Amino acid sequence: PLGSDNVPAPKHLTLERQLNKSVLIGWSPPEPVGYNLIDSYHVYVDGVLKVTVKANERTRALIEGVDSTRPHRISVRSVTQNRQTSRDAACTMIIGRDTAHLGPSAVRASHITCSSAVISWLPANSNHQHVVCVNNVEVRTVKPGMYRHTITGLAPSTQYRVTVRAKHLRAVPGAYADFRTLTKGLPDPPQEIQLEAGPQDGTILVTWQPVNPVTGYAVTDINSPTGDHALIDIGKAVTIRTKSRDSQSADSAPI
Repeated sequence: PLGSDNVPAPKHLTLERQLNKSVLIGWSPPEPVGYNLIDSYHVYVDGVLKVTVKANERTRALIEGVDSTRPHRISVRSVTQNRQTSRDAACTMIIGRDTAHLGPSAVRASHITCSSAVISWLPANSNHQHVVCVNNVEVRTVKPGMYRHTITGLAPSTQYRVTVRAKHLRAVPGAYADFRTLTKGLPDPPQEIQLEAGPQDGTILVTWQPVNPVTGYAVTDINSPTGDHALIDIGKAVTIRTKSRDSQSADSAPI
């Protein structure tokens, strides 16, 4: 879609000159990995494709229509013959204003288990090393071009705040994410609980994200594992519980 982890990505993205409404950039080819070998490059500015450089050209580009007064994110993607690409976060940099001190953004936790999580981010400049911190503990320093890292050593059903920061580049600030680990022996409560008034007066519609040996849910009881809502008539700020084969999860976050 907008990139794949398999495809090796360009390195050493460089702003070589800045003009009033144009910029000249350079980069280096990706390391070969044996598969998904690179066929052409795609240059993006704030997500819009601007120039295509073929494999046997020089790895430089002059990008027109780039205003000097505004900040910008420039990124380069490797394109294979099957048209698979690398992700922007592997070869990206921000220019403009006084952006040299901006750090990573869009820090996200995914593939969460009871003891681990995959941490992703968008660097401000992918030539920098990045440091992953869990609850203010440095757990890993990650090489340039890397925008994902699995953290381990976590305890189940526990809250974690992870931050990512760029260590300064030697010539040749950061965001955070909150998440909770899964529960070891018992089901997990649903997330993304919301509530609103139903169609008719005196009814409310509570919704939640299905868990994805889950039986169903309880708020009055829903006995399908895929159910994502309940509508009750009050006449005839609460939590939901995931029910499973012999037990019910702890309660979710109230709304």
